[PDB]
Amino acid sequence: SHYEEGPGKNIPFSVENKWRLLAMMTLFFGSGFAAPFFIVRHQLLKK
Amino acid sequence: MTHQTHAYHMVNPSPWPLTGALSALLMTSGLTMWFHFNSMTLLMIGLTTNMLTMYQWWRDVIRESTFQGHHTPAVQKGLRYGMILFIISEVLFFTGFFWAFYHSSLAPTPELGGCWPPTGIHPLNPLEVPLLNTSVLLASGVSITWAHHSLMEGDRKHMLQALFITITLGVYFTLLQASEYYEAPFTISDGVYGSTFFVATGFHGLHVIIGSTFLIVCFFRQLKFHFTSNHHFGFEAGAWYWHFVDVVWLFLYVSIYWWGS
Amino acid sequence: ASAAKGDHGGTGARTWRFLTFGLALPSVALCTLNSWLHSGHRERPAFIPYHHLRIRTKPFSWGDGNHTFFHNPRVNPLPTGYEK
Amino acid sequence: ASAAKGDHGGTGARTWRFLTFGLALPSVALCTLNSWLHSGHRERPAFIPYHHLRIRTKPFSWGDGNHTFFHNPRVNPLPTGYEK
Amino acid sequence: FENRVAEKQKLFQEDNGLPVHLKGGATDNILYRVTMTLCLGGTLYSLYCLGWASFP
Amino acid sequence: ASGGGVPTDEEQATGLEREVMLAARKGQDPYNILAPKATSGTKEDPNLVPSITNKRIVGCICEEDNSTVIWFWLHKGEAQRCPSCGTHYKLVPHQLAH
Amino acid sequence: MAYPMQLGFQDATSPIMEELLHFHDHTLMIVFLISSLVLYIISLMLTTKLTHTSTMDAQEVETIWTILPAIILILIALPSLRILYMMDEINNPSLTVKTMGHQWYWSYEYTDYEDLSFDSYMIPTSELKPGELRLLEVDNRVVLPMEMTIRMLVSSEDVLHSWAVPSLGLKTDAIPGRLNQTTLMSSRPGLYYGQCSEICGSNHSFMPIVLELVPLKYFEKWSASML
Amino acid sequence: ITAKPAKTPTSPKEQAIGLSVTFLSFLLPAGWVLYHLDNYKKS
Amino acid sequence: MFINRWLFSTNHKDIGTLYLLFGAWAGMVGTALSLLIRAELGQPGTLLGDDQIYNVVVTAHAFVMIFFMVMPIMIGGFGNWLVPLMIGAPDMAFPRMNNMSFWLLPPSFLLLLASSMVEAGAGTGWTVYPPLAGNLAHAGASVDLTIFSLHLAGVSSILGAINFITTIINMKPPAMSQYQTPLFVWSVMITAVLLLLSLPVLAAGITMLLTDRNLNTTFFDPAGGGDPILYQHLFWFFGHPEVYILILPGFGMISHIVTYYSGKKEPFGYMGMVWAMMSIGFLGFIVWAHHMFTVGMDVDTRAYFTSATMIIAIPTGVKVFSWLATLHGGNIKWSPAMMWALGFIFLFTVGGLTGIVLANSSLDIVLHDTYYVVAHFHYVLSMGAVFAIMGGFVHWFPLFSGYTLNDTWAKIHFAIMFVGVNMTFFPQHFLGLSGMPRRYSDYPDAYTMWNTISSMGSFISLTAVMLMVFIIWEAFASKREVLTVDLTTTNLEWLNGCPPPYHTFEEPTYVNLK
Amino acid sequence: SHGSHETDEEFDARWVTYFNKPDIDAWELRKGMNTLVGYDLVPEPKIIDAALRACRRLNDFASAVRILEVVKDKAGPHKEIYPYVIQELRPTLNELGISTPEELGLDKV
Amino acid sequence: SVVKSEDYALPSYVDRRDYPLPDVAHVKNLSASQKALKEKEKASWS
Ligand code: HEA
Ligand code: HEA
Ligand SMILES: [Cu+2]
Ligand SMILES: [Cu+2]
Ligand SMILES: [Cu+2]
Ligand SMILES: [Mg+2]
Ligand code: NA
Ligand SMILES: [Zn+2]
Repeated sequence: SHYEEGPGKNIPFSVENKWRLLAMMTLFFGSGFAAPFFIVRHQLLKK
Repeated sequence: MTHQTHAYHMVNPSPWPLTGALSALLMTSGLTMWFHFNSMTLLMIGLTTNMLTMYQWWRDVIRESTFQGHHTPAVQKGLRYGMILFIISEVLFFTGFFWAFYHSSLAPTPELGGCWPPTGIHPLNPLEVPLLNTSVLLASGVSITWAHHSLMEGDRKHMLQALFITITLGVYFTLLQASEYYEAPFTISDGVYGSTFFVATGFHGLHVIIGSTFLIVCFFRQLKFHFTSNHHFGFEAGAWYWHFVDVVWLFLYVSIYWWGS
Repeated sequence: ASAAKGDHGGTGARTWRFLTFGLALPSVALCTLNSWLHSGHRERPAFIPYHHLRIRTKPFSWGDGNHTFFHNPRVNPLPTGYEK
Repeated sequence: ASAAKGDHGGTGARTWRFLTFGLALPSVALCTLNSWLHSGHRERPAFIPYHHLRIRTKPFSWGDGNHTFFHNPRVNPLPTGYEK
Repeated sequence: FENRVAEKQKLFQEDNGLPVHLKGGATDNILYRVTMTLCLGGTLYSLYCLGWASFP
Repeated sequence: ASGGGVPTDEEQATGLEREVMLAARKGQDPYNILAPKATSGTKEDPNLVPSITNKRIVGCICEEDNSTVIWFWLHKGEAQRCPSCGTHYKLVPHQLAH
Repeated sequence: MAYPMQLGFQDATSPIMEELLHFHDHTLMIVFLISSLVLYIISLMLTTKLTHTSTMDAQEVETIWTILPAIILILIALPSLRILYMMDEINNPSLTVKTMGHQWYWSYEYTDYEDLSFDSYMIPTSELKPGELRLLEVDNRVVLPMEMTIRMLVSSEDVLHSWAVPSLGLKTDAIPGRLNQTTLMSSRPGLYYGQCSEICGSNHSFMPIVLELVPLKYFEKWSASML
Repeated sequence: ITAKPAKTPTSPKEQAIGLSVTFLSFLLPAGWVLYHLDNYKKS
Repeated sequence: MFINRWLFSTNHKDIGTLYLLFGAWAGMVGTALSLLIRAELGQPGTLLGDDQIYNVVVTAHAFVMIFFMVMPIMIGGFGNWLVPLMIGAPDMAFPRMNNMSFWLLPPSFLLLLASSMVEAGAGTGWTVYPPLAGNLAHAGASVDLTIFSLHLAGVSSILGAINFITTIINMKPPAMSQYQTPLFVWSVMITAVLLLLSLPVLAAGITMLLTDRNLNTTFFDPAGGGDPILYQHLFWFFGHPEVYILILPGFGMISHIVTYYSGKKEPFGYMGMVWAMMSIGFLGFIVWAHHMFTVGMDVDTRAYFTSATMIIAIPTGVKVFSWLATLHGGNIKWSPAMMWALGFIFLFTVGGLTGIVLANSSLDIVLHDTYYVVAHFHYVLSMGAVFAIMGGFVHWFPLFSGYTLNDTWAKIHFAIMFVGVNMTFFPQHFLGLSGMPRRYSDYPDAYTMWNTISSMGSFISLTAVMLMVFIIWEAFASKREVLTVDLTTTNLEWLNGCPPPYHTFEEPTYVNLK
Repeated sequence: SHGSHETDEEFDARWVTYFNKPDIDAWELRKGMNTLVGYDLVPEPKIIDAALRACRRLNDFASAVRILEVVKDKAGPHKEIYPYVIQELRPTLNELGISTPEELGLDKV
Repeated sequence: SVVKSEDYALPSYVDRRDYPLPDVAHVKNLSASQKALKEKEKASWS
């Protein structure tokens, strides 16, 4: 079994660079929060 | 650690839960196109990936059990609980349907004519074919029982024989019921009477088909010497599900076919 | 009715094979003769356009969307009236 | 109603002792409070000499042979009329 | 009938480092690759649909 | 005598199933299916915790009632003691694994 | 109706809506006791340096915190049950109006004798005459005889609705195919407003209920003039 | 809970950047969408 | 590799993580929907449009928070992660099936999203009752997509419930009785049983509604002789247990968090704590109808349902009092999680108390379908379920990750979130006594202040969640690996270090038979 | 075990005896104190004395000091207790030559 | 002394009022002078 172990190896995303993570994390929760807004926009832009 | 000292099973990664999850999407959104943007392509793809997934998932399950020797005592005791539990959840599913029925028949709206069965509905005769189907399923219950006893007594020929008789009575019920569906003078669209009769008997009908193919699978695993006199859970589970399937029919029979008509 | 067929309706494959061909199947045979010794045919019910029947709030996604899945022309009338 | 009290309602004396004082008895307690939180008294039913009641085809072999075993004077009238 | 289960056992017990769903042979792989493909494509198709059906 | 042809485990059980099956008849339990019965746990009569390695987690139900189990690693070497009740535990090498 | 910065219930216009105000005081008195009892015990537990982490005995105390709450529930259940039956009590109405929820308006039907029946829509914020309540105003008030036991039969002709008028302590879901009963009975003349208490579509918020209660006499003339 | 010191400590400057980026990513998209609501209702 | 580990898994740990991940994301979504709701009500008038686009938002809020955030996080996350570790199991009973329980969530979530994309979406309330939910009032692919999302999400959970019950019952050390397993495990085993019984009934209820709007059946259409009420029963039969299915696990984690920071070995009254849960589990099945008080039911049956609903106050009572007793002689550590625990204890109380008021049908006649009930459930969900989730998260984060959170940052977050919620929901108690109805995109001018204060509150909460994201980032940014953990003798999940190795208990624990 | 509860005197005795075991080793010395601290009481000077001595037997000065720290900690907000204890302990303190935490200046931060 | 992650199975040190005497010594490794101090300790504490 080639499964790495320990802090930062038991997660599906890289935790090596604090800044690349800041980006990944930001897109992740970011997109989550924005989606509802764009859905509402979508509905509003229809007829 | 490394060499495990517990009698439990650590299953190797399988891509089946993902394809199976994906299959649920395909079929559900597939049913949506059909119901609405009138089309069955997606649903066809869904039903396919689904059959493919189930075939391979149980295939592995047999591989791991019959060939690889992974089903220790501790392992099977847990498959019992799982099946037992799974059947209970089915028993609660049919409960919604019986509930709906008793709700509708116990207090008929004036729209029905303030009576049950509603005016215009012509119920089938419980004494005709509904009795035949009752006797058929019951007989399979005794023959499946003869099958399980032959198995635990190492009698290959007879297990295979009682299992065959069982499987055929089960198919005989499917056909018999299919024709009643055709000959029957009411439909899913005839208000509550039809609604209530066709989905309960219908979901049950889908269960006899699901239960029969299960038995058919057991039939083949047996020709292939898969089961030993003492290790044959696939058959124990098959028999449990089959008995569940009679009992639901015994309840539909007394409620919907007799009392409710 | 009741039931009291003397002895053996328990444990032993021979006993179960016995009930299978000695009780189970003869039953299905009786019931089968019975269900066919009355297998005539009902006269298609007189048509009356009741509103709580032949319900259609949305067209069936198959055929002309007005014919039920196991539509049987003889005994099942459309909302308008019998098939023919 | 239904029922689903999570886990343990099977094998092990400790588990059975548990249901005894954890479920069984509290029920009898509720039902006992209940049956007494309504333990008033019915007004003795108005007497009407119906023929299918107060039947007497033969005198009871006790007392004046006209009084039922658990005769309760207040709520049970004789065939002629209430006790008093 | 047969009874060549023992043969099947030896085969699946063979330490070839493969995972059980591939341990069986070449067809296991074609089946695998087929199933995986229809699922993905199907997913894409439905994505296309649920979107085409998202506008008036 | 006289049967019909279905395989016995004694002749068809394979893998771990067979392994635990045989060990069973020999009375050993290399796969921890059963509960280790205790010893007096004195310094001289400790509980012998087998192990396929140099350390093993021991759970101690100090008193029969106890809803709480006391856990701790038992390492290879001098007999150790449950933090809540003394009780001796001495590691031992595991057996019929493989 | 409700005023700005309201805390509790709107003033009771009928005897049961009064009756409930008191049952709620009773109940709310108790939730204050318990919720303050808990905040005290908590702050108490957290406010000492003294420790005792060894085992502690249960149940001997658990009898207390089990028998007590049972008593308190009896102290709420009784009054509550009393009012409940009293609401669903044997009364003899001298009038029967019906009302029917529709997707975004209520139609009322008085039909004991003549067949008086009209609609009732909210007055668009635009069409409001100075002083009129912004979203509560309806074009046709349901006029009723003050101080009289009225029987209302609520229903709908489409989706579910719920006819509610707080000041009187009434709410009865409007269900198609069903005739729910409710006894209305004011003891004060005036205008008692209400709103559709059941999600039902785009204008779920715009289908109010307004009760204009005048004395019998004015009711009779109103009716005739109403056809 | 005890822990080794940070293998890659985050200085206050960094922390401010990170706290900033986080808040923006939550506030901009929604802000834009909400900022143009009228424009949408007007079509 | 990545594919095999993250898509083809059979590891309770890896699966539990994937859940929490899905749970965090979904949480973000529900948070926004919750914020639109208040943005629409923070000022008299209409911001978005008609009750349709508004109520589409409301429904999407309810579904995302219940089925996509709370359930996955508490049961799939903390459930998958800790259960096998607390009882010393090598993994779950059905590893492969377990993986499917996860992979059914995203599809289910897509369907739910797509429902609001197509047509006008499902402005139906989370109770999705008919006629409103029917093919006339809600003609189109929306409601149907909502129903398919629910079916999948249900399949997932019952499949999960089968694994938990089998595991918890069949994979404990041979000498350990169920009366020796940790309260969290009992909490997840009881919850598993509740789902196993209630979910099937919902699936039968919504399958009926589906045939009613697609195959011409009239289960809930009077036209055919149907009953719109029959649906309410079926749904609520599952609906009440669901609220208890949402709190029991929280009840568990709280028992664990409170005991641990009091420095106690075990919690006060363990078996009473076990009985308490079992009872709540049971009574929660025979009280559904308190959700149908203003429907037209017989007064006698309306009596039964208020009485039965009140008895639940008793077992819940022994729980609240047992946790206070646990804190008792404690050597208290004012940790972030202990703050979440204490918060839960009081806030959940006020909220479950406010729910005793509602048990009275007489009084429920005028409180029903108003903002008073919005207050009630926001207290037990927003500051009960969610407060447990946070304590448990900051408590077990080191175990999952191997890294520690910044305790001060962790406390600020609490401080903020506390004010936010109490502000947001406290005034709603008045809005409801004073008559403001539920599911309204606008209100009579009188209701202006409280809705204005409440929405302001909703903004503070937003800040607290943005802050929580940063807090997680910093944690992974700095990398303060753990060194020591207290009380492991009585806390097995901490015995293999943080994080525990892919394969724990490869060699069983040793437990004597006394 | 179950219901087996001793009178105050029987408790103190059982402890003084526990600590006087000549062959008492570190494990037991720690177990004893770490156990005694869980109870609702500052230990009797007689019990604290025996543990101070057993520290000497195990040639543990440090432990002897931390033990005196605990006693004070246990008094919580009850200032009167500690000094009374240190008082009844003076003799033994002097004899074994055990410095109080306060004397060692360990009472400050 | 220096604590290591892999030390998760070995007894550890911990300062906390309700466990006054921990399972392990704060300092495991001694300097000559310490080993010396340790010797003086077997003598009279006076
Ligand atoms: C988190 C889940 C949750 C929890 C835990 C609760 C707990 C309870 N809730 Fe529920 N409630 C909801 C969430 C849940 N609820 C939801 C989501 C809805 C609305 C959904 C919708 O319709 O859209 C709702 C709606 C709802 C209704 C319907 C109101 C209406 O719409 O007309 C009712 C009424 O009976 C009710 C009551 C209760 C009760 C009696 C409890 C009891 O569990 C509370 C018990 C707790 C205590 C009482 C405190 C602890 C005990 C003590 C301190 C001892 C002293 C106690 C006494 C002596 C009183 N709630
Ligand atoms: C779990 C359930 C839940 C939760 C937590 C909330 C949280 C929120 N709810 Fe909602 N709400 C309901 C479920 C929930 N709600 C339901 C069932 C309805 C009824 C729908 C109907 O009528 O049909 C509803 C109704 C409802 C209404 C009334 C709508 C109406 O009837 O007109 C309002 C308005 O004020 C609202 C407000 C809020 C707000 C501002 C939040 C805010 O408090 C949210 C703040 C954010 C959080 C507190 C969550 C943050 C936590 C996380 C995201 C976890 C992060 C993860 C990790 C730590 C790893 N909710
Ligand atoms: Cu309405
Ligand atoms: Cu409405
Ligand atoms: Cu409820
Ligand atoms: Mg309602
Ligand atoms: Na508004
Ligand atoms: Zn012990």
